Amino acid sequence: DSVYVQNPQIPILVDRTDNVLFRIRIPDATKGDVLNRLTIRFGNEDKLSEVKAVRLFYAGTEAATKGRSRFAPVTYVSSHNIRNTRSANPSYSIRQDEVTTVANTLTLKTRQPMVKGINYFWVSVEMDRNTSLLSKLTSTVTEVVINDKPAVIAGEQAAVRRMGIGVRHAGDDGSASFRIPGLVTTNKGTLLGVYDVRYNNSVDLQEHIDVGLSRSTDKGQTWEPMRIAMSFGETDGLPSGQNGVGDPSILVDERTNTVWVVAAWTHGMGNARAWTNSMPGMTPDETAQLMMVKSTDDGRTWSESTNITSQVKDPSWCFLLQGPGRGITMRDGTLVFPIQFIDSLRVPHAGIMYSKDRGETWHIHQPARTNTTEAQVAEVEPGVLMLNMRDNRGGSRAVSITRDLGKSWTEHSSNRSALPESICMASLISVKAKDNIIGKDLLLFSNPNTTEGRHHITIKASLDGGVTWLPAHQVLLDEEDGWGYSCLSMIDRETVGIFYESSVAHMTFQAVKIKDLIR
Amino acid sequence: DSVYVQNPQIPILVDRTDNVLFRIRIPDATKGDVLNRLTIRFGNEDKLSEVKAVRLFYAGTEAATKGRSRFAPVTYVSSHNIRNTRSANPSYSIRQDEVTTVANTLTLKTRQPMVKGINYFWVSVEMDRNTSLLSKLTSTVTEVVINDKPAVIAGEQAAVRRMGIGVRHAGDDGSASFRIPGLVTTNKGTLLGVYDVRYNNSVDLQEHIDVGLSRSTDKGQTWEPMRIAMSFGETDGLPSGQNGVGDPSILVDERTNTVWVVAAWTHGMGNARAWTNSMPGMTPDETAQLMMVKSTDDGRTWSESTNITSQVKDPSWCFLLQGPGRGITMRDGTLVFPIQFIDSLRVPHAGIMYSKDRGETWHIHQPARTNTTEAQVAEVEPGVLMLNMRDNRGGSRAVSITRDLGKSWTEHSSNRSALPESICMASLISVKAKDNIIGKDLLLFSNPNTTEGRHHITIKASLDGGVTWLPAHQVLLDEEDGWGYSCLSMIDRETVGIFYESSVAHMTFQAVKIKDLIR
Repeated sequence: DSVYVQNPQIPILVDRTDNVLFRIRIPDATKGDVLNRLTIRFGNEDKLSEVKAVRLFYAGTEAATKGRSRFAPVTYVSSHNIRNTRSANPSYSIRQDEVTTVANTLTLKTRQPMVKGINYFWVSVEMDRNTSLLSKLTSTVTEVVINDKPAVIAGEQAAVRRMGIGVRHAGDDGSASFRIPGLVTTNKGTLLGVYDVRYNNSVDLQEHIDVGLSRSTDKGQTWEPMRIAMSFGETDGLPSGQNGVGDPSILVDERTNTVWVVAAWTHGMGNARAWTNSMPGMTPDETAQLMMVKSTDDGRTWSESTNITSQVKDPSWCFLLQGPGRGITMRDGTLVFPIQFIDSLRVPHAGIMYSKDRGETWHIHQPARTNTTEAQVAEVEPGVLMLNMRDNRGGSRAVSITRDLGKSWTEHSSNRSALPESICMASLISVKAKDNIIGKDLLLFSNPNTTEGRHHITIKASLDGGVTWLPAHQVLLDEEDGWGYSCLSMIDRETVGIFYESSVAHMTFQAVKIKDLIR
Repeated sequence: DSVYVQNPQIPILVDRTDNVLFRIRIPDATKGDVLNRLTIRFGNEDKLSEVKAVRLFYAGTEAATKGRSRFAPVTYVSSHNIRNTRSANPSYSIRQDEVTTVANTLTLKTRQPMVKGINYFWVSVEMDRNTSLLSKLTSTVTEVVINDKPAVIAGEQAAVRRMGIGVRHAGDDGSASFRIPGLVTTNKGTLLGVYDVRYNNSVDLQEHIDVGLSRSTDKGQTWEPMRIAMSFGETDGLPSGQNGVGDPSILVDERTNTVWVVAAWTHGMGNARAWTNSMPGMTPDETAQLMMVKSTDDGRTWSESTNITSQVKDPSWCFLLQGPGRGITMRDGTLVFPIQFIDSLRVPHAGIMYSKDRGETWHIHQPARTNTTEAQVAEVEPGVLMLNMRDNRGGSRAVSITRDLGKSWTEHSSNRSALPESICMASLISVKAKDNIIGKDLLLFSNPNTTEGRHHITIKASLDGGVTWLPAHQVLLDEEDGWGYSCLSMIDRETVGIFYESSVAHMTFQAVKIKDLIR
C-alpha cells in the first residue's frame, strides 16, 4: 500500500542492453502480494522514437541486517564484470514484462507473489544505438497497483535523465580495466580520449599497462576501435608486467594541430606500486621515465616514444610524471602539461612543464604547493596560468596562479575553499568568449563533488575566472560510486564533452549543452 | 657472488602447461651479467619419460621496498585468473629456453642481460597428461653459471615433489570459482568429489551457487564432466542469486552404495552473507534450509532435493547446516553427517545428525562444544564417534567423543592441544586394520598445519585412535597460500585421496601411499 521509487541521476548508455531508469522498494509486503501493473509516463517533448524497449525486473528481497532504506540488494548492471557490462546480471534480476514499442503512457505487469517485508523491482530502459547524446528522458511512475488496489507512491523521481556512451567497458579487447581519462578536441573537431589499458587487473603502475586512444569524428556518437598510442612490451627482455606506461595527459598544439601524449614508463620495480617504489636517479632501471608520442594526422597514427626525462627531471626526485588528463596551448602558442614530482624526502609537489618550440624542448621551474599531486592548468586570462591541484590535506582543491610559467606562484582566492574534493583527479578548462555561444570567458571544472568517496560527478561553470562557482551553474551526471577521474573538452561552440570513470562504464563519454550549465 | 634456489613443496598438476619446479633469486647482479646455463639433476629412479618439457623463465627484478628474501615478484601461474590457470602469465615470465627430451642431467640457457641487484628466474615442469598421480620427482639445481663462472648455490631444495590434478580451475564451465570440497569412495571404487559452483565470484552464500560433482572411475587419473548435484535456479520466482545452495557434505551408505549429499539452500537474504543474515524460524523465506539429494547409480544421476529442515532444526536457531566435507556409515549401518547450528544468541555449536533407517529420517541430540562450527566425524572404535571441530578460540582443533550419538559428549585427551589450526575446515577419517596394507587401525587428518593463514596443507596419521599425531607420520602437500578446505577418502587398501583447495587449483586431487605416512 506504500511504494518507494528512485529515478537515479546516472547516465543512460546508448550502447547498453539495460540501464536503471527506476528502482522500486516495496518495504512492507504481505507474502503473496502481487504488483499487478505499474504505469510509467514520459514527458510531452521526449523523443520516444529512440527508446528501443522498457523492461520490469524482480530482484527478490533484502538481507535482515541491511535495513530498509536501500533501493537494491546488489548492482543490477555491472561496470566491472569482464563477462557482461551491457545487460542486467540474469542471476540478480528476473524479467516480468517488456514493451518494445514505447508510448507516452506505458503499463508493465507481473504475477510474481512477493515475500513478507522488502521486495525490489526495477525498470530498465534500452535506447536505440544511434540515440542522440543530447536527448533527455523525463519519466515518472504514476500508478503502482498491488492486489488490484492503487498503492501510495513516495520518493524523489523527477530527475531529467541524460544519455552517454560507454567508450571502454571492463573486459573490452581482453583488458581487465581502463583508467585515467584524458580528452582534447583537435582543430578538425575530432574528439581524442586517452586512458590506461590495464590488462591484468585495475592496480596502478607497476603492471602490464599501455596507453589506449579512442577517436570520434562525429562528436562522440561513434568511436573508432582502440589504438595503442604508447607501449613498451618486453623492452630490454624484462616482462611487459615490468614495462607498464600510463597516467596519460594529452594536448592539441592548436597552432599546428600536432597532438601530444605524455606518460610515465616504469621499468622493473617487481609487481609493486611505482608511487612508493620509483627511486632517485635518471636511467630506466633507476626511476620512472617521462615518455612522449605525437600524431600529425589528427590522432590516426602515433610516433615512436621520445624520452624527455633528462631535460626536466632533477636527479634527487624519486618520481617525475605528468598530471593525468590534458595540457593546453596558451594564446602565445606555449604548450603546457601539468606535472608532479616526489622530492628526495618523499613529499609530492604539483607544477607545470612547458615547451615554447612546438614540443622540441621542455622546462620545469618551481613547484606550486607542498603535498599536492594531480593538477590541471587553464589560461584564465592572457599570460595567466591557474593550476588546480589534488591536495593530500583533504576537503578541497588547492588553486595557485603563475604569470611566469611556474618561476613564481601566488595563492588564488578560491584556494582550499571554493571546490570541495575527496582527494581525487579533477578537470579544469578555459573557454574564450568568442569560442562559445554564451559569448563570455568560462572556466569549466569536473570532479566527484563530495569530501568523502567518489560519486556525484558534476560539471561546474565560473563566469569570474574561478573566483565563484555558483550552485545554479552545475550539472550532476553520476550520483553513484566510481573511480572518479574525469577530463573536459569543448566539442563545439554549444556543448562540452566529459570523458570520465563513471558508475556505468570505465570510460564514459557525455555531451552537455553549456546552456544547461549557464541558464 | 651466490644464488638462492627454492624447490617449493606444491603439487605438480598433470593437466597444467606450467608448474613451478624451482624459483631462483640472484640477489646482487651487476647490470649486464648473464645466466649462461643452469644444470638440474633428477634422482636415478625418477620416471623422466612422463616429463613432457622443462622451461627456464626470466621474471625481471623486485620492487625497491619489498626486500631481499622473496623467490618471486608475483604469482607466476595463477589459480584465480578465469582467462588462464594452466600456463604462466606471459606478462610476468619470458621463456629463455625449453628442453622437450628430459635426461637425469639437463642444462637450460639464457642470453638475457640482468639488471643491477635482484633478478628472478624459475624452472617450469610440464608432465605428460597421463602421468601417474603416485609418481615423484627428486630434482636439484647442481650448477648455475654466470659470466662463464660457476656460482655458489644456497637454499633448501631437497623436496620430494608430488603430482596432482586440477579437477576444477577458476573459470571452468563459466564459474568464477569452486570452494568447499567433499570426497567419498563408493563400493565400486568410484571417487565422488562435491563443491560449491560459485558462478559470480568467491563469496559465501547468499549468492548464485550450485553443488557440483566430479566423478572418477580410475582413482583420479581422469574426471568425468561436472554434474550439478543440487540447484534451486529461480525457485518461487526469486533470482538464482537469492537461491544459492552450497557447503556440501557427501557420504556413501556402505550397506547399499546409495550416495547422499546434504547442503544449505538460502532463499532471499539480498546479496549478504547467510552466516549473519539467516534468522530464526523454519520456512525457506525465514531461515536456511537443510536439503538432500541421493544417487543410486554410483553418482551418475541425482534425485530431486528433499527438505529435511522440519525433522532436525529447532525453530529458535538462526541457522542449521551440515559440516562441509563428508559423513560416514558406522559399523552398525547408522549414517552420520556432522552439523553446526547458530543458537538464538548467535553462538555457533558443532554436533552430529544421524539416520538409523537408510537416510529416511534424521535426528540431532546435543551440541558437542560452544563456539565451534565446521566439524568432521569418524568412528574411532565400534559405537564410538570422534567429533573434530573448528574452534573460534583459535590455535587448535576441539576433539570430543560420543558413545550415544551426541546425547552426551566427553572431551578427548587430544582436545585443544594435539592438532594446530588457524580456524579452518579440517578432514578426519578412520581406516579399519583389515581395510588397509598396514593391517592397523588409522585415523587420517588434513588441514592447513599452521595457527596463522592457510598454507602447509598436510596429511597426518595416528596409530592410537588420535591420542598422538607423531611428526614422522605426516606428509606436507602444499606449503603455499590457499583457501585451506580439504577432504580425505581412502582410494584403495594402499592409498589415501585428498580433495582440497590448494595454491595450484580451486579443486586439487592428490593420492598418497599410506606407506609414505607410516614408514
